[PDB]
Amino acid sequence: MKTYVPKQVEPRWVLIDAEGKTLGRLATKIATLLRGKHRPDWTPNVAMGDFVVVVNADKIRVTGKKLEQKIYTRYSGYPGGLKKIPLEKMLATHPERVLEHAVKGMLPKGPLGRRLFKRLKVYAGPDHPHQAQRPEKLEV
Amino acid sequence: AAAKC
Amino acid sequence: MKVRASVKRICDKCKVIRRHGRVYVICENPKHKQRQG
Amino acid sequence: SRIGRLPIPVPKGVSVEVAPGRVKVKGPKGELEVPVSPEMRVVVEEGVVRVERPSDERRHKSLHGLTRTLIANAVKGVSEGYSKELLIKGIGYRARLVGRALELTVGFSHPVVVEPPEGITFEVPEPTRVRVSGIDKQKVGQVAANIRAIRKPSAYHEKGIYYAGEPVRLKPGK
Amino acid sequence: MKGILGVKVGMTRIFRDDRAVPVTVILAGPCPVVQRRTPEKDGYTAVQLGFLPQNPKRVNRPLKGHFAKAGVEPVRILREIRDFNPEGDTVTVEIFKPGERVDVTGTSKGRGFAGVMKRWNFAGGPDSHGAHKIHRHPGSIGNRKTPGRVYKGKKMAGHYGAERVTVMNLEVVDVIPEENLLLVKGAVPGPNGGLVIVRETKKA
RNA sequence: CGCUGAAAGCAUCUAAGCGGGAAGCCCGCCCCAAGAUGAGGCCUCCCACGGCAGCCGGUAAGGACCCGGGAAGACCA
RNA sequence: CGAUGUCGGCUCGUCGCAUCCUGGGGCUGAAGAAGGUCCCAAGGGUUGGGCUGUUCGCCCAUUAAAGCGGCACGCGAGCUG
Ligand SMILES: [Mg+2]
Ligand SMILES: [Mg+2]
Ligand SMILES: [Mg+2]
Ligand SMILES: [Mg+2]
Ligand SMILES: [Mg+2]
Ligand SMILES: [Mg+2]
Ligand SMILES: [Mg+2]
Ligand SMILES: [Mg+2]
Ligand SMILES: [Mg+2]
Ligand SMILES: [Mg+2]
Ligand SMILES: [Mg+2]
Ligand SMILES: [Mg+2]
Ligand SMILES: [Mg+2]
Ligand SMILES: [Mg+2]
Ligand SMILES: [Mg+2]
Ligand SMILES: [Mg+2]
Ligand SMILES: [Mg+2]
Ligand SMILES: [Mg+2]
Ligand SMILES: [Mg+2]
Ligand SMILES: [Mg+2]
Ligand SMILES: [Mg+2]
Ligand SMILES: [Mg+2]
Ligand SMILES: [Mg+2]
Ligand SMILES: [Mg+2]
Ligand SMILES: [Mg+2]
Ligand SMILES: [Mg+2]
Ligand SMILES: [Mg+2]
Ligand SMILES: [Mg+2]
Ligand SMILES: [Mg+2]
Ligand SMILES: [Mg+2]
Ligand SMILES: [Mg+2]
Ligand SMILES: [Mg+2]
Ligand SMILES: [Mg+2]
Ligand SMILES: [Mg+2]
Ligand SMILES: [Mg+2]
Ligand SMILES: [Mg+2]
Ligand SMILES: [Mg+2]
Ligand SMILES: [Mg+2]
Ligand SMILES: [Mg+2]
Ligand SMILES: [Mg+2]
Ligand SMILES: [Mg+2]
Ligand SMILES: [Mg+2]
Ligand SMILES: [Mg+2]
Ligand SMILES: [Mg+2]
Ligand SMILES: [Mg+2]
Ligand SMILES: [Mg+2]
Ligand SMILES: [Mg+2]
Ligand SMILES: [Mg+2]
Ligand SMILES: [Mg+2]
Ligand SMILES: [Mg+2]
Ligand SMILES: [Mg+2]
Ligand SMILES: [Mg+2]
Ligand SMILES: [Mg+2]
Ligand SMILES: [Mg+2]
Ligand SMILES: [Mg+2]
Ligand SMILES: [Mg+2]
Ligand SMILES: [Mg+2]
Ligand SMILES: [Mg+2]
Ligand SMILES: [Mg+2]
Ligand SMILES: [Mg+2]
Ligand SMILES: [Mg+2]
Ligand SMILES: [Mg+2]
Ligand SMILES: [Mg+2]
Ligand SMILES: [Mg+2]
Ligand SMILES: [Mg+2]
Ligand SMILES: [Mg+2]
Ligand SMILES: [Mg+2]
Ligand SMILES: [Mg+2]
Ligand SMILES: [Mg+2]
Ligand SMILES: [Mg+2]
Ligand SMILES: [Mg+2]
Ligand SMILES: [Mg+2]
Ligand SMILES: [Mg+2]
Ligand SMILES: [Mg+2]
Ligand SMILES: [Mg+2]
Ligand SMILES: [Mg+2]
Ligand SMILES: [Mg+2]
Ligand SMILES: [Mg+2]
Ligand SMILES: [Mg+2]
Ligand SMILES: [Mg+2]
Ligand SMILES: [Mg+2]
Ligand SMILES: [Mg+2]
Ligand SMILES: [Zn+2]
Repeated sequence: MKTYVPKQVEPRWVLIDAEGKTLGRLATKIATLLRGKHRPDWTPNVAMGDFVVVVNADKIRVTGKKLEQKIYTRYSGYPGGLKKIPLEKMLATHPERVLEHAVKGMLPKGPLGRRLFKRLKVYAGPDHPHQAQRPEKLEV
Repeated sequence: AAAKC
Repeated sequence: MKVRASVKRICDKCKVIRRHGRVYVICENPKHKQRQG
Repeated sequence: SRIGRLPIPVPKGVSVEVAPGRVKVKGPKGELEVPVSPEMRVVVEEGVVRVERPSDERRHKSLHGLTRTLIANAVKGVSEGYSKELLIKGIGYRARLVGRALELTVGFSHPVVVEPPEGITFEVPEPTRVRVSGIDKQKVGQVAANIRAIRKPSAYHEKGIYYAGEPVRLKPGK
Repeated sequence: MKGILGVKVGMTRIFRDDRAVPVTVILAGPCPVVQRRTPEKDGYTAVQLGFLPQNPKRVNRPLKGHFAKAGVEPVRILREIRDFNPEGDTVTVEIFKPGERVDVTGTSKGRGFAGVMKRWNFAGGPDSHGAHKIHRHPGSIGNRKTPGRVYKGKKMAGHYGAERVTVMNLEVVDVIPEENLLLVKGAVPGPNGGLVIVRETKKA
């Protein structure tokens, strides 16, 4: 007998409120859902995880002195092109990148892992435009 | 061609 | 401001305080101001 | 050996109103809100406010004495109010009101005009005496500090803006 | 923030208070408002200006429809002036008064493939003392095994000019409104007959 | 460098909170830039063609080819 | 060692900061002016000549200043020799 492999199913859409949640501990759960390892038919070479919608990403929470000391970094290829942006400056300018960056570093590297990142849709504020897909509110 | 002497 | 690795009281009116993660000596004598560093 | 547990006299008729992390102090001169740790407890008694801490850990002992004074300063602010006096010293140095503003002639090429923020009132009795009056003890001390910095006391001559009661400490220049 | 489209006419100089004033003449007027960008519809504020009337025989149907929605004769050039909401439906040189300071944007003259000396003011090589076929060469472009490569943005030979250049804070010497003429003190990018854009200065 | 202020009846720029403060930092200025595959937005134009998410033609709005050239340019653009 | 071209110069830079200058400070045996000393700060700037192959150094005339270092003592499929 060979191991079961699943046909293609229509994937579940899901919603998570980030407000007051801890950054890394929410990301860890989003990654799992995006990989779809919460499903018993999980298969490592196909995008069959869930689509994850996050509202209130601006209201993510962090411990310690990380608002002023966690430095996101960008290198441009040029002499001196190392850019440092502290967490609060990011939260104040592009607050959704905080949780996107956190989730992306926990996803597999490679083509599939990039596809799975695209199934993540993160919004500052209480609202999201995916009402067409009617995502299911999850608690985590 | 110069030398490594 | 004296900046050194060994900061101590220099006179009896010196005060060792810890502000903002650093050890300072403060004093009515401004020569005695010390920061640890 | 304590400040937190010392109760606060409330004059007639000041009202102290308690709320989550805030106390409101209304009195004859105005209102003040005093943000206070939810780890503390502010207790309204007869003509008296008390503060209690819920442990003997260093943070709770520190917020305790802190919260009590903050409220006591506000109770005093809305009744007696707060003031601080500045003495100008220097041969050509003086100050005058221009409407609500404070104008300092303190030896620069130009005069300095300090304008009063809300709750701050400048009183210039004599050309060498300025008073900063308001209910907020912190704000009054901050504005006063600003004014003094405009021309600090000289290290060598009795010249500049001084606090009242501020000693004159000079050193020899020869 | 006001602006207008124009054409570089040429240089001359005038006399003003017993001084020669180098000027560049610009023909700026008149520019019909063809579309206004609004926060509601476009997310920002700007006025799409027209400039120079065009032979309607050369204006295809997508563009003809665009002019029609404005009731405006077909125009050669469409450029937006950003953050500008003129009152009327036409912009003329009158928006500038003598004494004001303007920013002028044009397309510089194109040097084509340009050497490191013309393009980047490099020193080149010596012309005698044994210099061997390197008189206009750039010299070293790197280090050795560390980093073992050449930086991005490295100054090298390549195309030069025919690029957008803005020269800033130019004095409006005169405005001759009957000819749609603006006179600006100093130099302005590009060749005679080039398209230019005249904005109120951002210098203060 | 301060204000207010405990712990620690005093004191303390600090532990709660608030000010001031560099040619440096972020923005601002100038240029590039949606292959930003996360490929964005606006204005306008054409339009359901014919034959067994595919094919086959003939078309639309448009475009290219070719030509006359150009302070654009190595060719290309 | 079936080869990793070795000094200085030239050219082109780029980085570090233990900072030469310029900006901000504290202390001074800081009157003012000018200095000393330490702290912060790498954004930009950091001259032209005489001698010697020189690196280095000395000298001339200036300068806000005439910094010190890493990059195979940066760079000879870039030049010189
Ligand atoms: Mg099976
Ligand atoms: Mg969580
Ligand atoms: Mg999978
Ligand atoms: Mg999957
Ligand atoms: Mg934090
Ligand atoms: Mg692996
Ligand atoms: Mg000692
Ligand atoms: Mg003391
Ligand atoms: Mg032009
Ligand atoms: Mg243009
Ligand atoms: Mg051109
Ligand atoms: Mg030219
Ligand atoms: Mg050319
Ligand atoms: Mg050249
Ligand atoms: Mg040249
Ligand atoms: Mg050039
Ligand atoms: Mg040369
Ligand atoms: Mg030459
Ligand atoms: Mg020659
Ligand atoms: Mg030779
Ligand atoms: Mg050669
Ligand atoms: Mg030759
Ligand atoms: Mg070369
Ligand atoms: Mg090599
Ligand atoms: Mg080499
Ligand atoms: Mg490398
Ligand atoms: Mg070109
Ligand atoms: Mg340019
Ligand atoms: Mg000028
Ligand atoms: Mg005139
Ligand atoms: Mg005319
Ligand atoms: Mg006290
Ligand atoms: Mg104090
Ligand atoms: Mg604090
Ligand atoms: Mg501050
Ligand atoms: Mg101050
Ligand atoms: Mg552009
Ligand atoms: Mg696109
Ligand atoms: Mg674009
Ligand atoms: Mg894709
Ligand atoms: Mg897509
Ligand atoms: Mg991307
Ligand atoms: Mg898309
Ligand atoms: Mg598009
Ligand atoms: Mg958009
Ligand atoms: Mg084409
Ligand atoms: Mg040609
Ligand atoms: Mg061509
Ligand atoms: Mg050809
Ligand atoms: Mg050709
Ligand atoms: Mg061709
Ligand atoms: Mg060998
Ligand atoms: Mg061999
Ligand atoms: Mg070999
Ligand atoms: Mg060999
Ligand atoms: Mg170097
Ligand atoms: Mg340092
Ligand atoms: Mg300095
Ligand atoms: Mg200084
Ligand atoms: Mg002095
Ligand atoms: Mg002296
Ligand atoms: Mg000093
Ligand atoms: Mg110091
Ligand atoms: Mg620097
Ligand atoms: Mg020299
Ligand atoms: Mg000679
Ligand atoms: Mg020589
Ligand atoms: Mg020498
Ligand atoms: Mg020697
Ligand atoms: Mg000197
Ligand atoms: Mg100097
Ligand atoms: Mg070498
Ligand atoms: Mg060297
Ligand atoms: Mg070499
Ligand atoms: Mg050679
Ligand atoms: Mg050599
Ligand atoms: Mg080599
Ligand atoms: Mg070689
Ligand atoms: Mg080479
Ligand atoms: Mg080689
Ligand atoms: Mg020889
Ligand atoms: Mg020889
Ligand atoms: Zn002392």
